[PDB]
Amino acid sequence: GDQRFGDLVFRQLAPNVWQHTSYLDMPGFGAVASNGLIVRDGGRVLVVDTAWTDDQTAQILNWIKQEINLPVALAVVTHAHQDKMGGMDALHAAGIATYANALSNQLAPQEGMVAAQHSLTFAANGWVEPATAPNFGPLKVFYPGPGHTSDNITVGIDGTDIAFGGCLIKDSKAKSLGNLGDADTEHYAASARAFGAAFPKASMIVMSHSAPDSRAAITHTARMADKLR
Ligand SMILES: Cn1c(=O)cc(CP(=O)(O)O)c2ccc(N3CCCC3)cc21
Ligand SMILES: Cn1c(=O)cc(CP(=O)(O)O)c2ccc(N3CCCC3)cc21
Ligand SMILES: [Zn+2]
Ligand SMILES: [Zn+2]
Repeated sequence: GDQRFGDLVFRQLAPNVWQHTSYLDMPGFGAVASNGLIVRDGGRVLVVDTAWTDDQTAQILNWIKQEINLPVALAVVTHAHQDKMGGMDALHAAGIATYANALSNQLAPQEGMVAAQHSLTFAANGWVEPATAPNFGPLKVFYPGPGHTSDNITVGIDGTDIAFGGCLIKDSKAKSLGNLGDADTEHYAASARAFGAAFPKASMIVMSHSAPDSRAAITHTARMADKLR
């Protein structure tokens, strides 16, 4: 069920949830996938992560207009790297309210990214403070601790068995933890397990750069990360 639209792919995961996929040519790697989510909540649409670029992100909004034809209320981004935040200006151009971890907004300018308009803060138990994430509805946002990056956040969709760990979680067949340049190797394993414990009923774990996987993706990530302590 891959639906093509311009240079992006959309896959329905649940009645009100789609995966968006965009591609960037990376030296030595070919055309690399980056995934995010689109959630319909009543008369509005919510987006998790931008595409790699503004032009790709504008495509996501065009697909939404064509397939759903409801306004995009807000977008949240999972960390300050090009794959998840590279299209922030396309959301601003569209008048969409944007949210990121406060640390993601602090890091974004130096990473050559546009900061979100709103900063998220987190309770002691990792769950987003609702006063910083107003109107999020079925989007449940969780800071699991540092891993792929210090700012990485994760999201579950209430009324579904879907959770998304962004770049924190690797696929169950991965041979690498990937980008360790900005990673917290001492805390990585605990952060991966904290994500699994936050969404214990999630059976469909959306991957950052590959097709959806099982909870084995969380287990495999944490076991690889245990090796770096
Ligand atoms: C090279 N590179 C980069 O320079 C940057 C990314 C983005 P992030 O650090 O994963 O946020 C990247 C993402 C995926 C990726 N591939 C996945 C399968 C093979 C390589 C490469 C990436
Ligand atoms: C190899 N690899 C991979 O196999 C996978 C990733 C993506 P993730 O970090 O696991 O989400 C990846 C990301 C960045 C990267 N490098 C950036 C500079 C050189 C390579 C490599 C990655
Ligand atoms: Zn990243
Ligand atoms: Zn990644």
